[PDB]
Amino acid sequence: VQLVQSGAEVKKPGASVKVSCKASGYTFSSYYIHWVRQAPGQGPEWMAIINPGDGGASYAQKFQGRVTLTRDTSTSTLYMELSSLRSEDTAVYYCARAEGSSWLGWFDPWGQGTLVTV
Amino acid sequence: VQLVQSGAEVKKPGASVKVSCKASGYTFSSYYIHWVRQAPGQGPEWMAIINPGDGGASYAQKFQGRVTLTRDTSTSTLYMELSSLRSEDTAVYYCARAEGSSWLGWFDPWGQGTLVTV
Amino acid sequence: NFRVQPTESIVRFPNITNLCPFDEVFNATRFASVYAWNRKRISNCVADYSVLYNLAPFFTFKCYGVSPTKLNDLCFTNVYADSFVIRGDEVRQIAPGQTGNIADYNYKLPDDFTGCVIAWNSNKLDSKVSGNYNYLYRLFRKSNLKPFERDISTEIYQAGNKPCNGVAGFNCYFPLRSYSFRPTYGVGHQPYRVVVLSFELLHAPATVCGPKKSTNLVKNKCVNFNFNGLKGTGVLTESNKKFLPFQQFG
Amino acid sequence: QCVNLTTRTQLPPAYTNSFTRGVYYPDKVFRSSVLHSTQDLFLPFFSNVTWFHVIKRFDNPVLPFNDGVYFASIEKSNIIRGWIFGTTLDSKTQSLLIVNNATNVVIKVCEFQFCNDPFLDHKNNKSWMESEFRVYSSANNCTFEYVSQPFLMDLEGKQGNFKNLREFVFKNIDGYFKIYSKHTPIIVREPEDLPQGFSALEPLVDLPIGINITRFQTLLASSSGWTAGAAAYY
Amino acid sequence: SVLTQPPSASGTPGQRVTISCSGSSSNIGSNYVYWYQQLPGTAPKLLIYRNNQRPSGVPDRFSGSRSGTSASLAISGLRSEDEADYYCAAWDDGLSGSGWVFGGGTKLT
Amino acid sequence: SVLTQPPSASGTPGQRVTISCSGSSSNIGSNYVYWYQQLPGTAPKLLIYRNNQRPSGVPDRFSGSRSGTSASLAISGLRSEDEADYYCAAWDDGLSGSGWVFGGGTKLT
Ligand SMILES: *[C@@H]1O[C@H](CO)[C@@H](O)[C@H](O)[C@H]1NC(C)=O
Ligand SMILES: *[C@@H]1O[C@H](CO)[C@@H](O)[C@H](O)[C@H]1NC(C)=O
Ligand SMILES: *[C@@H]1O[C@H](CO)[C@@H](O)[C@H](O)[C@H]1NC(C)=O
Ligand SMILES: *[C@@H]1O[C@H](CO)[C@@H](O)[C@H](O)[C@H]1NC(C)=O
Repeated sequence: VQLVQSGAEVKKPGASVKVSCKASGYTFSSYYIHWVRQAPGQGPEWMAIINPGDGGASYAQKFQGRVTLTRDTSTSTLYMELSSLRSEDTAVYYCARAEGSSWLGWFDPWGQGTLVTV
Repeated sequence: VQLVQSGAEVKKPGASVKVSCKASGYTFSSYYIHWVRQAPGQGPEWMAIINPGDGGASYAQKFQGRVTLTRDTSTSTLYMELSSLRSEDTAVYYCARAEGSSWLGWFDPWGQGTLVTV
Repeated sequence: NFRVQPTESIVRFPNITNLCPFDEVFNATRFASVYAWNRKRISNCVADYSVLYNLAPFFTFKCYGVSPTKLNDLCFTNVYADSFVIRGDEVRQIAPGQTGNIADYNYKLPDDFTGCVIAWNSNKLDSKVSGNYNYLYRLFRKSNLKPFERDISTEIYQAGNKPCNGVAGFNCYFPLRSYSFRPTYGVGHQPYRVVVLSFELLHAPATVCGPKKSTNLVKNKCVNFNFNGLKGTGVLTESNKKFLPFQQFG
Repeated sequence: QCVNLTTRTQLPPAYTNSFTRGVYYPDKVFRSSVLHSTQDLFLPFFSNVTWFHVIKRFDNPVLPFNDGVYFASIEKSNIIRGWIFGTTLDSKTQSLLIVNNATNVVIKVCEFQFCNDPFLDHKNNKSWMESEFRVYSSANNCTFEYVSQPFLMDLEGKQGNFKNLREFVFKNIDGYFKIYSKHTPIIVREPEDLPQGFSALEPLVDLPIGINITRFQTLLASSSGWTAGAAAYY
Repeated sequence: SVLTQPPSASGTPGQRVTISCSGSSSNIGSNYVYWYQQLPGTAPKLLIYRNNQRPSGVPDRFSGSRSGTSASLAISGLRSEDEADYYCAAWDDGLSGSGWVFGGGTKLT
Repeated sequence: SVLTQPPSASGTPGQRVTISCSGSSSNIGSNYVYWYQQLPGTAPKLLIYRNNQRPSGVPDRFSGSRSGTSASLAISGLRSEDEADYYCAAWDDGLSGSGWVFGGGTKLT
């Protein structure tokens, strides 16, 4: 009934950084998953919305194609593999939960986030 | 028609001094009084404005709170009190008449002044 | 076919030469407080808003609906003269869309506001050495007011959930607060006299405007110089026909 | 303040044919020694018009206003001072006024502390005097104010040989309020019906209020014993 | 569009101020708004649904509303504990991208 | 502002010498300027009024006028009594304090 993140550190720019958080609690096939990035000293930017099961994905304009996400059901892991890291890509990621079979509405509580710096 | 001053001696550091200069001639209750101090190696700076009667004074930013000002009509003595006297404040204090109920204008001739040293 | 073309040219409607009493609502000695702002629907005379460069520190001169270059040429209808005395820091939040302690509880502007505001320094004029505790503003109220609304009531604010009536004390605060104005205060804290205009080109027929231009008199010439007026060309001569006092044209 | 004068009653008003009255100058664009046709609001020829008479007779009736009204007050005593163009008069909607007392010609179109029937006339009965003077404690919502030349009025009054004849035309078009008048102080006859004759009406004033009015009154200027002069209006 | 926000929100303990997000057309007047408060050192927490009801339960001293293309939140009974950063989130539906856009940044003092 | 003045004004008797006080914005442009003469051993005196006339009586050889954001004083006919120093005074209307910031300090030989 909670989500915890994974540990990481500083990486070289222009490389691939693996980020993940687990998922547990209620049933899995009928609850959408949100991920959102937040920069310190500013407002957060919305990252992605994911449908489990078939693993449907959608991405924003500023991150279309330059970021890759994967998902699974039995192991219940949610991966991104960041590439092309700038000084803009130093922020904290959060993985979330949605209403279920709908991407409009209130946001269920996030995790503890993952900080990434270059 | 002339302004006379008082006397002062060497004072202990970090103390309070009091200067009162008697004024004769023009109207005591309808003339502002400018208080200045003259130091060797520098020029004179304004530090207090005296409105007779209620004693409503508008001190500068560097002279607010540290200066106690009292104006009356019966005794006709303009009380000025300075706190936290150091070696920097050793100067000759002058009290002068003004236009009266108006700040902007020329300056009346000054008194002989009272020298304070620490 | 040949034809003669006119030389100096204009058309003849403007004939005005009217007096316009002003510079007393703009350069007065006594002015209204923050919440005591009064309305003068000015419909008296020409009211030239362009000849205002005698006073140098007119730092607030921006206008949104109209430009100052094309201000005194068109006609407005029911302009409002609203004057109040505030600090210099509150001048920047008079513009619509701003937020502050005066933009929600004392006097607020609509988002479709027509007109602009004129402000200037008045510290030497409005600041005594003992202070001028006569211009006062209200900070506490039950709810935010509508734009163009005046509040006069001085009832004790019930900030807390304790029953008090009349007598102040704990959680019962006085809403009206007097300004502490001194001549030694810095920029933005001095008393600044503020005047704002609201042209409001709606509803009624237009009443307040004036071009007030003039030209010369050159009899019997193929020109059109005509007091900068209403359309129509030709030549101008002397005619001996008689008009009644209310007659204009022929 | 409000007074319960009450005594609301109605009388049958006499009807008299108005022959050729109410012809005024249409526009301020002119011409000489010609004939021209205008499609405007006029008083139709040989029509009929009510006749209200003042004797122990009181009359300030309710009169409906629609697209301009023509008045013809024939009188020597000059009781009539103005007209109130108000439909509610409870200080929520704007009402007109024509009151200029002695020398000040200020006209204030405003909402005062006026009741349903705020009288403005007489004093010690028959004499001509101010409307309880102080009529409002303070101004709350005032709209329009305008001072003009004082109208031709005669002090006190005289009964018989009604010299004064005030013809008025009131119009309200697209917010503009237009007043037309031909003041002819020359008649020595019996009052009776309308006099036979023709006379144009020049404009005097136009006022840009911007409101519409459909209801108006008149401002004729103790319990036992009433003495008043004779008057008539149309 | 961009969801302009005031840089800060002044306040004193024991009074009421309003914090507002001003947006463009088809961003606030079209879809609902979401208010968020970021306590220092903690994960952010939801505080309101669409501004007609409380999600689980909060004292009613905080009131949210919409006006035209803007949203507002009036707060009263201010404490030193509640000094935090306030954010607003909305569905944008703009040209070339329709993500969950956020506001600017404000600080409560 | 600071109202800088040259430290000394070297000159000879019978020669006209000009002293210049450099001001800033909103000090010389709108505010009136005063020239004061400090005498050794006695009280300072009102040397001159606003730059058109004399305080009580002086020859017109003492000249003083402002220009731009600065002020100047030309003194000729120097004698032994004229050996003194001068100061420039102007209203300040500055940020956080509106007292009387005077000029610097000169020296006449
Ligand atoms: C007039 O009579 C009504 C009927 O009761 C009453 O309510 C009202 O107060 C009266 N007004 C005056 C002024 O007598
Ligand atoms: C017109 O006036 C006559 C009086 O001459 C009257 O008998 C008739 O009823 C009036 N007609 C209308 C419609 O009022
Ligand atoms: C006319 O107005 C003046 C205003 O100066 C006033 O003094 C005078 O009493 C007024 N006269 C009246 C109301 O009859
Ligand atoms: C005449 O005026 C006086 C003034 O107080 C008044 O008391 C009296 O009732 C009046 N008489 C008549 C008949 O109006």
